[PDB]
Amino acid sequence: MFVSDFRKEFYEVVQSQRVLLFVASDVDALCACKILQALFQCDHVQYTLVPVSGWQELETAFLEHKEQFHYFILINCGANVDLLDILQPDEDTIFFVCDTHRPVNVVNVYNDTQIKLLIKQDDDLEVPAYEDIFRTMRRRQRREWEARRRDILFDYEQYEYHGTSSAMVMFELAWMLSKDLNDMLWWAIVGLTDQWVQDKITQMKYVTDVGVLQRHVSRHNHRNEDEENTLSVDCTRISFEYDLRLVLYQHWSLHDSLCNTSYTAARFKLWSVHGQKRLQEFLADMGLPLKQVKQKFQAMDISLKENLREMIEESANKFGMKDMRVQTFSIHFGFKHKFLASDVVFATMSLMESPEKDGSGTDHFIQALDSLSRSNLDKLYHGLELAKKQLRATQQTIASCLCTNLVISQGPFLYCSLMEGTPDVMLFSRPASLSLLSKHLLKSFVCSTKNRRCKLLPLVMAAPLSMEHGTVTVVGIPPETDSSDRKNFFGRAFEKAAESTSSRMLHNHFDLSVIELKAEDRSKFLDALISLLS
Amino acid sequence: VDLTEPIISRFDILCVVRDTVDPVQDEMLARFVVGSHVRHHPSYGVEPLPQEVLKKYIIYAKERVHPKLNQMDQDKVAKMYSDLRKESMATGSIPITVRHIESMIRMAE
Amino acid sequence: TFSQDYVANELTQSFFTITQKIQKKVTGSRNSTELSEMFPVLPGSHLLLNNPALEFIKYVCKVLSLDTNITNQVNKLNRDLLRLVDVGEFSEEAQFRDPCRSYV
Repeated sequence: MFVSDFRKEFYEVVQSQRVLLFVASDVDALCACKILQALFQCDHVQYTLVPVSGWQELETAFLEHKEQFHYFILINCGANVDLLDILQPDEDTIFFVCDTHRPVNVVNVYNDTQIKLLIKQDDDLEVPAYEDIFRTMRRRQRREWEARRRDILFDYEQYEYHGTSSAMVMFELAWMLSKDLNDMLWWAIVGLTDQWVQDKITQMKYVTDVGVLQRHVSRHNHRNEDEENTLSVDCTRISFEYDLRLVLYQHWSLHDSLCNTSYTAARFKLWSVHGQKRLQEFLADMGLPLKQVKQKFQAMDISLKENLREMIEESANKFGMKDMRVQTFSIHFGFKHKFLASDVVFATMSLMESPEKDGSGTDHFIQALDSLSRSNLDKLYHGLELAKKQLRATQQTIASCLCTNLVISQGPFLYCSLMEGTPDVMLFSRPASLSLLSKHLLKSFVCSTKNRRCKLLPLVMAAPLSMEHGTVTVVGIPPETDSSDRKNFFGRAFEKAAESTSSRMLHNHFDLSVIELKAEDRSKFLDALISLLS
Repeated sequence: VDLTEPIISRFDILCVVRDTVDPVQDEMLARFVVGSHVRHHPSYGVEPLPQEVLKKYIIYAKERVHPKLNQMDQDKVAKMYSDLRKESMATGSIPITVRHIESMIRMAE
Repeated sequence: TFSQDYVANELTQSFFTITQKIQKKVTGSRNSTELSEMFPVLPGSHLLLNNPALEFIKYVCKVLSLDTNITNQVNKLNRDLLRLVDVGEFSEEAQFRDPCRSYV
């Protein structure tokens, strides 16, 4: 059931109790965890925090901790499955679920005692009515009703997508409690920007949520500040920006930013040998010297920078890149620390999905979670360096795929596969980084190919995962049209193929459109996918 | 040859050209040579490029293109090198050292 | 002497067809927990047999490579059907070894 008021029916309940946070491995989950940690630390709520990277380790952690905790909070996990069946809880536990995944499972919706959904009722939700889903001529009509149930429930469960950011939900809770600090607002901004960077939401919804956050930014910017009374440089200042879509461009050279941003790399076709001359034509049209463009942005001459954003937009419009600007936010504090929300997103994401083998994925979660606090600015800057490396590896992998023509149109969907031992495959073995790679590669492919047919197809990408057990990670991506609503069917198409072929499919990641598959079964799995999508 | 192993091993490609008698090849070679002397007066099957086009092609291929090796089926080349070393030790015809492996990578590129 | 080549051509057709058939069947057997479980066990067994079409090709090609000195068509059949299986030549799984540890 949906929690109507977060303050009354969730926070004031768990405020008196020991609580267990299960937190998923993504930047929005991390930001929601930071906000909720801050509230609990204000109120001396003795919580325990456990990272979980998948369903099986969530089940393991719950089996470990179910004896000692009666109140659980799941951040960016649980809403899209039957948690009662998955975890098999005791009759009197409570699971609060703050999760962006949609559609919410009908058992989660209509469970009225144990599952409590911290989900805004005004999200994109169309739940079927209870009587349509739950309980001679009489039994004939019973069977007819069951057939109608199967039809309706397939129509409900078909398309998976994402709702409002969990960080924004927790910030609204903090605002209702009136314990909303400026760093909490920054964490909310970073969660929404994580959704936008990973393309989990439409541009319309992102602009609407930015419009929501602008008012909170104005309120915080007038708590103790106006045009004639101003604070120390120590204090944090969040500012609304109509900034550039380039990635990390204030922390490395504008050349590296243009080369390693997905949009401009795809448009200029910089994987190709000819694309560098297109980029040089763009820079010459702007009138920026190449030495300045290749110099680091902080060391670039200041006479080039104070109208650079509108210069970029003006040149991009006549080059056909009609939307180089983006509505975003920045944070300043001290004399020299300045970050865009995209910069913090990429740094934290890289700290999570780092290619380092030392430690473990939970240690990398811990590094990412530490980097979001300003007591660990060294960790944030290290994450920025790792993000530069990750972006470069992404472009090299895209270039390899397109140059070798690994992307082949398998009728209903394009298909690509990474190969074991090839460069950076270990970096992209992790499902989140693989999803980002597949999205960037699909944009690059759509800009590359001249066929009108290929510009509309979705894409399925495979990569090696295991040799001790011999498996691969497979992801499904929707088409990259500007008309797209950012919903995909691959979460259900994969399991329909898997059950049609009786394939050894394992379903550990929280997104249904990412799976693990035995390397032998991929042939018949793909055959079933072509047969299914038709 | 009268050269020694350190200099012999530094040459990736090592060619022997012989001038043995073979009448049909001699006739074809003679016709080609006399035809060349006719063609260049002051006035295989596949056809070549013009040399201007070849020069432009060469400089483009050298400066604007950079091959990158993803895989090369390591077992094949490793076994080849191992028994090439065996036969070189057997006959003494040519030292093989380790440079021939890297010559394989260079020639592929 | 010369009929070796004729039977080699007949095998170039039939061996291909048979390997396709057993490949499609055995990889479609849904009861296979692992295809290594498919193989029988005898007191001489030691090899980690894994993918029955490959073992089939290896054993057939061993007997063909030794029942005639004309190994050229047998090596061509190896390079054909191993590539049909998409297993690489010169890998260790492509090499024959005696499945029986004989002891007298």
